[PDB]
Amino acid sequence: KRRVVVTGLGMLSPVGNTVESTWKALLAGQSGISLIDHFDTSAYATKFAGLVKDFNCEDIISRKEQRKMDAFIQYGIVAGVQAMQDSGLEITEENATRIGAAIGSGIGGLGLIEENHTSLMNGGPRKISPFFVPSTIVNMVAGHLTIMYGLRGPSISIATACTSGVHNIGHAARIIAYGDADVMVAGGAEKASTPLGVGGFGAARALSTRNDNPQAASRPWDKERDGFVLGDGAGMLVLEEYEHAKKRGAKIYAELVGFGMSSDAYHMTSPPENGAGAALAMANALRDAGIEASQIGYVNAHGTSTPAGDKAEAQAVKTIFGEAASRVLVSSTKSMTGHLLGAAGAVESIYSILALRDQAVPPTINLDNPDEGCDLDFVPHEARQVSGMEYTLCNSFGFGGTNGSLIFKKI
Amino acid sequence: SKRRVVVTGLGMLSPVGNTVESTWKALLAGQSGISLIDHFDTSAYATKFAGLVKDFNCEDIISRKEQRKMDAFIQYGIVAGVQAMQDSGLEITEENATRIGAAIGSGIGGLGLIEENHTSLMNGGPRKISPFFVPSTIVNMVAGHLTIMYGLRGPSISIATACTSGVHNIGHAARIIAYGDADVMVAGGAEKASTPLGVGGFGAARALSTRNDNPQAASRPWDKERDGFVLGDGAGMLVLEEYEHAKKRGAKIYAELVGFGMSSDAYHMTSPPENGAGAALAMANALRDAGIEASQIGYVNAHGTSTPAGDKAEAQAVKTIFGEAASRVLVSSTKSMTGHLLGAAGAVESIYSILALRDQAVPPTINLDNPDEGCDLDFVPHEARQVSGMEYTLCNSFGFGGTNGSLIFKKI
Amino acid sequence: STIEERVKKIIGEQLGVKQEEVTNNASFVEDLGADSLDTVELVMALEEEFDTEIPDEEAEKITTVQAAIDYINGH
Amino acid sequence: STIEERVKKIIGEQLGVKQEEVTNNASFVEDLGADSLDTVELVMALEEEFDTEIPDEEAEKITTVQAAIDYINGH
Ligand code: NA
Ligand code: NA
Repeated sequence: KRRVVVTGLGMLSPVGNTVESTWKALLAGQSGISLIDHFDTSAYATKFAGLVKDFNCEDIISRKEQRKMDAFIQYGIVAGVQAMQDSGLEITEENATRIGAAIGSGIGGLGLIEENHTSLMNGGPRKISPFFVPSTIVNMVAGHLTIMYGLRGPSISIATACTSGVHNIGHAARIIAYGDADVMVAGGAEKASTPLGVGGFGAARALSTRNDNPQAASRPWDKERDGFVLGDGAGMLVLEEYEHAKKRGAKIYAELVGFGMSSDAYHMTSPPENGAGAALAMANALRDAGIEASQIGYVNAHGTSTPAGDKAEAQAVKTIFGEAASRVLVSSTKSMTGHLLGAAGAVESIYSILALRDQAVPPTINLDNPDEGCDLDFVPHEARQVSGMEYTLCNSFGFGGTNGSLIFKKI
Repeated sequence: SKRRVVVTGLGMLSPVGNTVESTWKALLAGQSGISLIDHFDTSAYATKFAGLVKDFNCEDIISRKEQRKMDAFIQYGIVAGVQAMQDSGLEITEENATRIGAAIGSGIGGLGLIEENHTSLMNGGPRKISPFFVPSTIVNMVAGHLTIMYGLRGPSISIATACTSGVHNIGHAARIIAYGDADVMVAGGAEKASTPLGVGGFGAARALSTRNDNPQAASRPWDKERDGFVLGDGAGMLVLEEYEHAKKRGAKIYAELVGFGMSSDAYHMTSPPENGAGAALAMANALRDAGIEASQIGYVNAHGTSTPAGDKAEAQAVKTIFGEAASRVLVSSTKSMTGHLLGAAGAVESIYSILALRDQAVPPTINLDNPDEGCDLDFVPHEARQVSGMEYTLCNSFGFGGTNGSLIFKKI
Repeated sequence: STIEERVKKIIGEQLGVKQEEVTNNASFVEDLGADSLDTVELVMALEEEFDTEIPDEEAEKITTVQAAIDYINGH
Repeated sequence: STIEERVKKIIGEQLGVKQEEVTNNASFVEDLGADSLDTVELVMALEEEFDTEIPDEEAEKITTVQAAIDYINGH
């Protein structure tokens, strides 16, 4: 069987603009949530989000090209450039047809959609920009990177809401394991902290309104949570066949061994109380990797800090692990970064990988009072050093009941 | 060995029919489903026509309370998916559930309700935004609703690769079956972009035809007087199934899905390379995955969007892939009749390629009065074509960002 | 009852339920099958018709068909 | 600034070129690296900062800096 390993990392997050700075901030329990300042939030119930601070893509994307792409596309391009550079891969004309991408987004270019529709409502269709469609649709990140690096392999884009980041990575490995490609740039990008984004998520009553303390708003598994916090950024991995990577002398962070999928078949936005879909996804990832739940040392949980979602995921983990439920570690980095939506499963996969490299686990901050009856250790407040951790599991659940899980093995 | 995938169910909404068989009958007769747009004012719009879905009635499937929670493209995808599930005759048990999923996507998604919600926002602030905005507009919700409606607990993904979505969603659906994560998959795409933002944005890129005085003659792939593509709406859904799982239940088997290739142009964000290298790579990958030769291809359901550069590029790619047999193989564009269904194109066109193998007939490329000079390909113009020995059909889809996909189907 | 009876019409219209079921003492979530989103759009439809505006805290306490009528009449 | 300076400023900003490259006999596509969509939004910016509608048939005719200054002059 063709084995898939990760040979490159790239990331933009509300707590850092590189992989290592983000990882440092996550291990220190740093919050990247702050008040929104790019649009007026007087009438909005939520006035804060996890924003990307001091974003500079001018050295990679020219201003003429910047105007042709939404912010989430710029995030995905920057993270993809970081991952390609971190892999050191050399694109030749014999290499081209074997290297592709699998990068997606949950909602895509809301910001430029609003801008073009505002021009339309003000001055008709003649004021719409000719770049409207190619600047907003979710696959254009994969489009630009393939043009920038001359990648001629398979390019797909999975947009499964908050699960995109995991699915895009998983099937990238599948595309490698099947033989359609030797290298794949996979991940997701998201920038939904727009008027439509914040307003629409607040209309569904899914956002936190803790405006008086935004850094304490994201409280996964805590008794006083009141919805999730929006986050922006992008995560990119470089997946490679194992023999192709050793022959090239690449750096190898970890191996991607498990990928499971499932559907809740329940509700369009809420998960079932028992968490049957999350458990099915984790069990399929286990069986696809060929391990047991006990062999999992760390689970980077979805942990959106919603009342129903946290309980459902904790119940699903308890079901899947059983005796090892008191043993296995679980934490939610969304307590620090917020919810990056289609990029969540991307950046959190990176965290799962880096845990196995540094044998450390980022915490679940703001976890003052855990839920009653829940006996899980969510690594509260402070990070925790661990040893012997050979497997990590990353979860992602999205609207429509779609679920995905990834398992990573050391070296 | 490898697990083989067969098509056991069909469902379709198109500008030329609201079922699979009516659409296929109308396509073989060279019927155009293009007409003037009347649901919004087109005075200032350069393009005033499209391929619309006529007399759409989903009230027996989607209740009126539920309809307000989903954009038109979601309603198209749900209806087509229900038709495909019913056409397969599959019985969902609790032992069957975890092995059946979906792979349904869209090119742009819910433009209509995005416009409506943003108009409410610009008029009355974020308080006027509907609580259903996100779950009614994002592209995966079709697969979301169907999996809830039929209790499907298997893998559900949603590929949004622009004009290539329909093929990719189907291709990886087969992959998910061949890998062992599912035994049966509902795959396809839905699209409803004939909105103010859709028509205006595609015309802003100067990509639409402006033949308002004769909309049915506007979509003219490979014709010397083409001036851009024509927008079309609808949805296509296939039910893919493992061969042993399908043979055991005695299901309907339209064809076998044998080839699936992907490629990237690595050229421009909206324009294809002049030689069509990416299209050729996609077709070659589909061939090698099926394990056949170009000569074995009887019909190619080309992408054929009726753009000046795109038609030439795909014709060049077909010339490269087939070579000596290029003058023999049949190739046609059903977009001459239905228009461009964007993320649903590769879905409905896959159905056409399958139905070609069942009826041994080929729908034409209408409005093809004068083909390009120096091109010696037979584009099945004006009328349909009856074929006797046809065992393989090829369906292409190329989208923005240079992403490409190809599917090969074998008879029985 | 009309200009009050309006409320029962919007309730049955928003929840896709017969007018004979919108009894004065009915819970949108318990009896009429309303989810949270159905409950927000229901209050939003009540806000639209009567040309009034309900705070979110004042909307949290509107959970029955008769509850809606009392508060609506009030403002 | 004269209209020639305003046209050259719009061109140099839209196509992302220094003002010394915006030469009167330079083509947008051939000399300044534009595609269709580049020239489309270039013409749109000219239409905005001069309050002039340019038909699509008359816009394809404008391919160089001189064609732009001549259209803005005569109209
Ligand atoms: Na996770
Ligand atoms: Na086609």
